Amino acid sequence: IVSRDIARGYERIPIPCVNAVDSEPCPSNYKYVSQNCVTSPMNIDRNITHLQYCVCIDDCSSSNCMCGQLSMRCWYDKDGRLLPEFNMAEPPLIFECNHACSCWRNCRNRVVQNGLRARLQLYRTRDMGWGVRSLQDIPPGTFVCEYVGELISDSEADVREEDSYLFDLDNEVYCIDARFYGNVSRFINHHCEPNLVPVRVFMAHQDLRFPRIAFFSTRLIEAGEQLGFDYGERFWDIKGKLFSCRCGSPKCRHS
Amino acid sequence: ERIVSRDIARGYERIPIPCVNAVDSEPCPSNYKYVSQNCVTSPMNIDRNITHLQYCVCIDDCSSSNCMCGQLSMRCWYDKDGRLLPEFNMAEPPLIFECNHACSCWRNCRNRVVQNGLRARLQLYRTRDMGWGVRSLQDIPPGTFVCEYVGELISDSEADVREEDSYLFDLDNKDGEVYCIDARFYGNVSRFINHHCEPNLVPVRVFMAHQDLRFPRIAFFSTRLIEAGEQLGFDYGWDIKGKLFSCRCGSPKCRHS
Ligand SMILES: Nc1ncnc2c1ncn2[C@@H]1O[C@H](CSCC[C@H](N)C(=O)O)[C@@H](O)[C@H]1O
Ligand SMILES: Nc1ncnc2c1ncn2[C@@H]1O[C@H](CSCC[C@H](N)C(=O)O)[C@@H](O)[C@H]1O
Ligand SMILES: [Zn+2]
Ligand SMILES: [Zn+2]
Ligand SMILES: [Zn+2]
Ligand SMILES: [Zn+2]
Ligand SMILES: [Zn+2]
Ligand SMILES: [Zn+2]
Ligand SMILES: [Zn+2]
Ligand SMILES: [Zn+2]
Repeated sequence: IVSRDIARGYERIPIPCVNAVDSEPCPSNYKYVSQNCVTSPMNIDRNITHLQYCVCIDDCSSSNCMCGQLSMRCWYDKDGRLLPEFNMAEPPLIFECNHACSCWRNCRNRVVQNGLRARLQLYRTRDMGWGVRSLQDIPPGTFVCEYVGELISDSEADVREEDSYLFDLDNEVYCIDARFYGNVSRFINHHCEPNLVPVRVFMAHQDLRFPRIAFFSTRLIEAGEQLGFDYGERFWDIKGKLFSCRCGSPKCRHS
Repeated sequence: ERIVSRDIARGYERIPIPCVNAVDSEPCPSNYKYVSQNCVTSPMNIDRNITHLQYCVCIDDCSSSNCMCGQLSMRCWYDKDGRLLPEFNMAEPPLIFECNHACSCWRNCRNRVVQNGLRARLQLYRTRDMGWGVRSLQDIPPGTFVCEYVGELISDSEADVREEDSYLFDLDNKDGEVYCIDARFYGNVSRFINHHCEPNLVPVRVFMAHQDLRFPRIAFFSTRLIEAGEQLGFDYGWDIKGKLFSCRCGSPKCRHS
């Protein structure tokens, strides 16, 4: 146990680092931030009046939920999991309820905002360096963790030498560079049959340039499984020239 | 006794704050929006550049005097239970710099208190002769963080044109430019705290996740033991409003009676 909790206790649960392959110490070239941060001034519309909100007097589980309507439909169930209706292959924007809404803090449409609740562990992989794995069975359609880091412009992103920790938001483009600041997500490797899917979300602000990226389970993840998502194409078109996917799956497109 | 609301905070706080009425027939106040955190309507440019943060490199629980954060606040004024030391100057309180996400230390170090939230058992209640008030339901040790004064961030320009100024609080006194918190349209339990000439609460300026020195946050600490059932109060600032409203705190030394 090279680290008992890489998050210095900021998260709800501890995320320990372990190594039983090589003799590398707990990674420490970065700053663990549990929430997104900015260096450059990024003007985000935190005008409260500009918030779309709902006036529900239920637990926002009726279809009168404005917040639910904005997201086409409240996609959450009673256990805070996605409905089987949820389009995994082309996910919609989700608008969770916010401090502007009339409803209570425990209504159905508050999930990603509550934080990560899963048991994760940073561990050393045989062939990919560091990786993240669950220590517990994860039901399908469960919110695992948020992709968090630094907010940068496409301008800023192109001049960045190290681009291995980036994530394109909307296509003007903004980015998250998890290189210098990030959370557990920065250590998640790629996979061609992924058990994780990114979903764009809005909570306390609805500035549509700056969605937050939540990973949901695409299937059951068994305790001990390593997480993975599809990095996309720009990665494996250039970086694929140098590296190569070693997901170890029958349908590896970038082997 | 009518429990007119089981929790005025819709569960945003760590504990529920219920409203009760056992004097007149007024329903739970509702011309405002309970926000647990400070908000802005107008764009207020606050420096949330992470690199602009002063931070510490403690590897302890920030209880050594090497604590940069502690140094900035002259001294970590907190004890192990998160209460102020008896050394704390009640009559002239310093700026406090709590530890932030930039620091090297853990989230449970000594110098994180106001940031953790309100933990005490409070209750919005109807007073006989002051309208609404806030009351503790439990003994409060002296030097305990009670609640934060929270609302809308507005300029002195904006504040002067505001008709209703009963819910204001001056932050950055002079320094060329002054900002305010107007708890009128958005606020928390603090907006209901009445004045008192022998106050059991004191405001203390604090910095946590940002150190933009125009925009301190205002934390109330207990100046003494508050017994379960006592109403809270602080000294407002009467300067003008006192030109007809006469204080009914009901203390022997009421200066605005
Ligand atoms: N499925 C995969 N197969 C091979 N290399 C991968 C991979 N997913 C990520 N990587 C490598 O991971 C690098 C950094 S991103 C992930 C962090 C890295 N695993 C670490 O040890 O900290 C990339 O440069 C990429 O080459
Ligand atoms: N010591 C005091 N005696 C009487 N009224 C007071 C008081 N301190 C504050 N108030 C009243 O509190 C008003 C608004 S601020 C606090 C809210 C107030 N308790 C309410 O009835 O909602 C002031 O305008 C003033 O009239
Ligand atoms: Zn809701
Ligand atoms: Zn709703
Ligand atoms: Zn809502
Ligand atoms: Zn592959
Ligand atoms: Zn600290
Ligand atoms: Zn320190
Ligand atoms: Zn510190
Ligand atoms: Zn008085």
